[PDB]
Amino acid sequence: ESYAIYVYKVLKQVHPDTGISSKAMSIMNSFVNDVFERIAGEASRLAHYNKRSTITSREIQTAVRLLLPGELAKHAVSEGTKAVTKYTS
Amino acid sequence: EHVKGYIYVEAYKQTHVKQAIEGVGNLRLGYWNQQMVPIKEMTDVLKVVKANLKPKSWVRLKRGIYKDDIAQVDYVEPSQNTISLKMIPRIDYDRIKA
Amino acid sequence: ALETVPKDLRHLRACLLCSLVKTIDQFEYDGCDNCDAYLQMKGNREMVYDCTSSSFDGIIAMMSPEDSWVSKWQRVSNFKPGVYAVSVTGRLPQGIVRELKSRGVAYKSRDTAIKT
Amino acid sequence: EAFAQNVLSKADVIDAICIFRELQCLTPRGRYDIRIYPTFLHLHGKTFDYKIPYTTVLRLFLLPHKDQRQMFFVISLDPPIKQGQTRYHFLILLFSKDEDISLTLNMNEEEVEKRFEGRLTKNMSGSLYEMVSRVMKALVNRKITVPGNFQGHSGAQCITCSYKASSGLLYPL
Amino acid sequence: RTRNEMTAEEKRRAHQKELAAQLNEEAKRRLTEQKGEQQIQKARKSNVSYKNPSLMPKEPHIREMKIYIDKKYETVIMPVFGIATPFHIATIKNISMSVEGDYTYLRINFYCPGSALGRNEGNIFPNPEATFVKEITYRASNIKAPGEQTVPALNLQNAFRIIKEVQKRYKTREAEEKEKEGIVKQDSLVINLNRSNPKLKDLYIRPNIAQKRMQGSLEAHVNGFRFTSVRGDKVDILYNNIKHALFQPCDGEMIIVLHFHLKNAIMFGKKRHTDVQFYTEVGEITTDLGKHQHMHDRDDLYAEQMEREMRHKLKTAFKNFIEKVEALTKEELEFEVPFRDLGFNGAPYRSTCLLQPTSSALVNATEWPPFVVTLDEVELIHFERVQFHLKNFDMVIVYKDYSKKVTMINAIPVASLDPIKEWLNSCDLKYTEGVQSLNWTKIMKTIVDDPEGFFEQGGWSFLEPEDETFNPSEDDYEEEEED
Amino acid sequence: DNIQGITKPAIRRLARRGGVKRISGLIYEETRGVLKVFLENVIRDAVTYTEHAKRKTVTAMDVVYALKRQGRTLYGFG
Amino acid sequence: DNIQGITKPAIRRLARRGGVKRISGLIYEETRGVLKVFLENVIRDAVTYTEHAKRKTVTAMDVVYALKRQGR
Amino acid sequence: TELLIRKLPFQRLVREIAQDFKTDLRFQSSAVMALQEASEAYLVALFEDTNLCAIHAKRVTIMPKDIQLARRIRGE
Amino acid sequence: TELLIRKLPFQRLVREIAQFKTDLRFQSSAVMALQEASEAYLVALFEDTNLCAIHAKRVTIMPKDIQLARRIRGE
Ligand SMILES: [Zn+2]
Repeated sequence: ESYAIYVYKVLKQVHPDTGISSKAMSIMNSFVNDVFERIAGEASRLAHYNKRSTITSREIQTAVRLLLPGELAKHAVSEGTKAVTKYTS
Repeated sequence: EHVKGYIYVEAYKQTHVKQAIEGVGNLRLGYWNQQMVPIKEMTDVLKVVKANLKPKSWVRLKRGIYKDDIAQVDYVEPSQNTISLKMIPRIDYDRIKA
Repeated sequence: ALETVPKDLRHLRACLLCSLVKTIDQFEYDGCDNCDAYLQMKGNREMVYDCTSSSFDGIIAMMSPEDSWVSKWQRVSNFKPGVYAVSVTGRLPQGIVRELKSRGVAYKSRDTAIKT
Repeated sequence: EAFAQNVLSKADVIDAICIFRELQCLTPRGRYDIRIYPTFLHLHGKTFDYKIPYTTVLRLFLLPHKDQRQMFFVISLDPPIKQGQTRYHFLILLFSKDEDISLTLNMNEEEVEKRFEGRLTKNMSGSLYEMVSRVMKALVNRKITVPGNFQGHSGAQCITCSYKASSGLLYPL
Repeated sequence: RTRNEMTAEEKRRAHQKELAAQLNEEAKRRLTEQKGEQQIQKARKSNVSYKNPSLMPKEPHIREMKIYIDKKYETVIMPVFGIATPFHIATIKNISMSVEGDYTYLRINFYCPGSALGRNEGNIFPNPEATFVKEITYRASNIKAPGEQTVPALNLQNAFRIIKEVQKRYKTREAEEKEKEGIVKQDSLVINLNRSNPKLKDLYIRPNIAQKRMQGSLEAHVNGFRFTSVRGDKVDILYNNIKHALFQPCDGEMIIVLHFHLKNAIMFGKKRHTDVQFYTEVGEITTDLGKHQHMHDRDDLYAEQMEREMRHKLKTAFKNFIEKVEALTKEELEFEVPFRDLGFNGAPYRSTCLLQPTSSALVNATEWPPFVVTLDEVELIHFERVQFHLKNFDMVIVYKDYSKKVTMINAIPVASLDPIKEWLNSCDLKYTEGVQSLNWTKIMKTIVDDPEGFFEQGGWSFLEPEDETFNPSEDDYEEEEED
Repeated sequence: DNIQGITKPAIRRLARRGGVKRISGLIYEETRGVLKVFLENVIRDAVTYTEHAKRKTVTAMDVVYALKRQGRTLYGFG
Repeated sequence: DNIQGITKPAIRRLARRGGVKRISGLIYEETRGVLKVFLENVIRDAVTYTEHAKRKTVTAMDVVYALKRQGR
Repeated sequence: TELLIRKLPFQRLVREIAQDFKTDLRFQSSAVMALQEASEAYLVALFEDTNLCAIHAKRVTIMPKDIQLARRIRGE
Repeated sequence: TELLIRKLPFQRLVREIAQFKTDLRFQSSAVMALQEASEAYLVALFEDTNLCAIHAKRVTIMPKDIQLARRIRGE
């Protein structure tokens, strides 16, 4: 499987009047999997450091701030905060 | 370092040093006599009067042209090969010698 | 031992803590023997030139500090046998002397000589 | 060939044992041919030339390259060949393992047997470095030193190290 | 949601389109105005030892058949079986001598096809199909004859030395003549009738007048500069000849330099040069520290204070000199301070250095030889090897004068790509991109051969620029599974 | 062997795309050796992952994981 | 301004400990800049870890985690 | 774009090293393509580093010593 | 164990550059670990610099040596 359907949804939402290529979709899926893996590995490291048995939103935020650059990390943190708020709402 | 002629030794009896300084060819002169100093001279031998290498001090010269003159230390060289020195020149600016 | 006895009279320095007089090559290779863990003087000439100082006078053939008035006076009874001195003019930097007291090493002035 | 034939038609030609043409030298640098003589060797260059008697040779060293693709052939000289304001204490040659050769001596079978005591033959073939080593051995009588029982971590027979502001290879003989 | 960062790059692209239009128009105009022009060509002739036998020497060495050398005529006469054959020193390529205890060998190599390696390749022989004498070897016994005068090998040694000397002199004279041919005569230095004349002192010159640098001073004259070494070597550089004046301060450098890029070449130290520099050092070099060590708060920080004071004084003196020269010349010669912030690492002569773009020239003076590119003569720029998996790219500067070689700068960190683009955009220079390295030699040759057809195809615009997709089909519109 | 199959023009083209203007004769053998070492390490890691997954054939996913372990992620084949 | 306070003799000592047989006059500013960059990176990582741990004091453990993250 | 390494020789080398490791193995076409892409990228990066070393050494011709210095400074 | 940089200037520099988040204490052990790491890092950098200099056939390291070392390293 892959996140192709979700990537296509995001693409139609950001630019409803454009397309993509097969190699482009594959590169996007590879990027999604790689970002997921990096964040998950960083979260596992932080959880092992804190001696916790559950990855939390705080752990994910720390992992994001450790991986992504400054402005991009701040924007991602804001998006995740809004998302978790709407979820808990 | 200030004395130059005789050394000292720490021992209980004289026979100890007499038999210990046996065979050496340098101390052969001072071998037939072992002098004993009072107990009051057991602390003045370690006294040094003011080593003597500190920057921004005053030092005299014994060679060159600036003989019997005082000068100031400016930069020490722990390399032990040279050393700076502040001293007003005494030359003639090249107008006397042929 | 044969490692602490000075080899060549030329180029010789002395420490300020225990006043260990040896040769520059010995200080560079082996370094301070009486105080190594709390000095790291071994393994480089840099720390040697930083701590030790060639401004020292006196030579005493220390062989029995446990039983010797010179050692009891000079406060070197808890040191190993060797060739020490009776005066060493110098002082360690603040950063080098504060760590001694922080770890538990009393810093004393070995310059027993007088001034003027 | 025509000029040579015209010259031979009028001259009365009556020499070197073997002539190696163009051998990669590192010290000195450049391509040099080597002519062999019973008592010396002529190192001919495009400009400079040298002549090394066998009496001046001290040792012959055959070493491999770190990458296991080349061979160093070192000749220790004494006195060192002089060139202006420089003296060379070693003659270094570089060969490739895949550089074969087929040599034929300028002597007869019996004469070669009497001279080299059968160590050489009228016609030979094999690796270039092997040929040079065999010839120099049969000529000088000194045995060619070879690497010892040393084998670095990289499997090579030497260690890459610097010296006098220059990288190079150190071989424990 | 997305960051949403905009890009003036579109304004940059529009400005670059305008620059490309103007560039094509101006290039077409200049090439049509040129339409080919006159040329220049000189002559030459081989060397001759003696034009006639009557000019041959008559020496006892020649009589005894000894290798003779005539210096006034620059010829070497050698014995060839009772024949004293001469050869001009130019024919000889080099000579070597060897001693073999019993005998001494003297080898003499001439020039010939195949052996004309180096800067002599252009010296095409008048008949390469003829027979060339490539080597001649003579042998002289080292044994001194019974109570005779000299030794035969002594004659060969003397001959070797004299031939080397004659060859040195001949090559020196030939180099001097070749470098003098083609120099633009400069006006005489109007000696300073003005009594003021600004002056600066303590300056090492590049290139070196002598074998090594010469310390000296500089003085601004009415129509130029006069550089005088401590000995007395005077070098003149007229103002009108100065094409660019650069001032590289010591801010982050070991030398404060004044560089002069001249329109024409000036000859000094028996050599002509196009670039000059007058610098003063403010650096230090040691095994590590001073081979001593003890440096506390009385020499180390004091040394730093002294270094800072010297740097400040030199900067002040250089600024004063610049202002005085400007005020005296009435803005006829303006100095340029390079913008260090807009610099980037490059390798023009294949040496990592920091090129700095002034306000009308891309320069670099700290590293010798200097680099200077006047932006007034730049046709365009091309970035080659600009891909994703390449941390370094190359830049190619094409001059308006197509008869010149394009300037190629290799190895430039990709982080310094957009900055160079913005700098060129401000400079009004058209920059294009290329994924592969092109053969600029062939390109320029073809453009010079067919400029009109070149423009008809498109001019320099040539540098500028199937498969389906996994689309969300019905199989992709499938929903998820139940809980 | 097939290590020599790597054509001299192919190595020259790789170096050109990199940014080398003049190559030496001793470069081709060295480049072949370095490439062989890199491929050997990648195949080692890939075969380890294949034995872990208990698969009969190496896959693009295993190759990508090996490249990631080395430190040179590669997209496209995911 | 403590990047200058870092005693140049200290840099010379760090460099002299191996192979470095001679140094230029500009090595000091270059080494200072490189040390500044490395310290900035390590301290950013450690500060991130500390803010995650909530503590208001950076610890040797946080420094070790930052170093391991950087791969030192 | 295009591949700089010859597909058939590269595939043969991959199969040779795979058989050297463990015989009776099989690789996918996409796997071989990914290996070739990774190898080309690695070689290009190495060539860029070697060109920097040669530039620094004040030369134009790249040398095996430059490649060795590049690999060393990289840490392989 | 061995430290060449003065701990007081090093600590001052750390607190001056740690202004990313003003007001933050650094334990003595934390500062010591940072100093050890910095000393080891600069030591490795100078080793690579010496390699680049030996390559360039110059016994005196120059800033371009360190620049090349860091470039090849990927800093
Ligand atoms: Zn001590």
